[PDB]
Amino acid sequence: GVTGRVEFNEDGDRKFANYSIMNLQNRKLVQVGIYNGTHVIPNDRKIIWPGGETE
Amino acid sequence: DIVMTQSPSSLAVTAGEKVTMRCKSSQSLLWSVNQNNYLSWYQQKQGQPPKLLIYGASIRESWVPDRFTGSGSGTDFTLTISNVHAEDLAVYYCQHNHGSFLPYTFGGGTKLEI
Amino acid sequence: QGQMQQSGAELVKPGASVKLSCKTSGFSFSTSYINWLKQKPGQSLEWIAWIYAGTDGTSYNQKFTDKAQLTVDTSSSTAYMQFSSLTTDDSAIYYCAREGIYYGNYAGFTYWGQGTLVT
Repeated sequence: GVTGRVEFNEDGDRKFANYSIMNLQNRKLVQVGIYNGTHVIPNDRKIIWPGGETE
Repeated sequence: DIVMTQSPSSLAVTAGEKVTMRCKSSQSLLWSVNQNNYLSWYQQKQGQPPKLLIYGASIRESWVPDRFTGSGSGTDFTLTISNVHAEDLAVYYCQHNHGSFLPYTFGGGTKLEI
Repeated sequence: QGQMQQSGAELVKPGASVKLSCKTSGFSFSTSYINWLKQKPGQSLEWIAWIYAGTDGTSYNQKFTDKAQLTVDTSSSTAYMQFSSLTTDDSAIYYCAREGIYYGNYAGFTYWGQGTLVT
């Protein structure tokens, strides 16, 4: 499978689904991180908060 | 809509000379937080899709030769060619890229003649 | 290199509707932005609307918010613009273009269709 490791739980759902993270940066969808089946990896892009600093 | 003012409207020069084309926006295209100008210079030739020439009012594209020089900041901007060639003959447009200043608008345009 | 192919020329009666197609290829169809522009002959292009294929987010020009509708097909990577209540003012050339974004920063329309004339 192109998605990857397809496996079912006791509920018959999907396991280890990779997720994409988007930030609304000036009304444009900019990728800011990726999600593994168990861990989150931010990308090289920065994320701006509604206020000031990126922290 | 931010009014983009381009000057001159058209010009004719001999090969080897230096030209200057100005772009003026009705509003400051500079965002204070990042200090970047949302201005893009383009080269549009007849019968072809426009080719992105300079973005950020100062940065040339990889395919753009060093002879092109974009300057200006805030509301006023300038496109300058140090060594004008015959191939550069085209209509050049400056367009704002500020997402908070939608919709995207274009200036009047400058026609280059040789 | 990405390619955008538009539909053929249309003769539409006034007040009727037309739905134009714009097949896209050579790039990530889901993660890009496509814009429809109205260009009358001898006139500059008029921005109509933009749509994001990954989220179905739609934004139209106020002049065309009640006139044009946009749809996409992920299976075919083809953009669609349906122009309804067509009038003689709509006799113009419509273009579909793909946005060029560098380092996450929009840098202008880098790709274009061949153009479609609606009469």
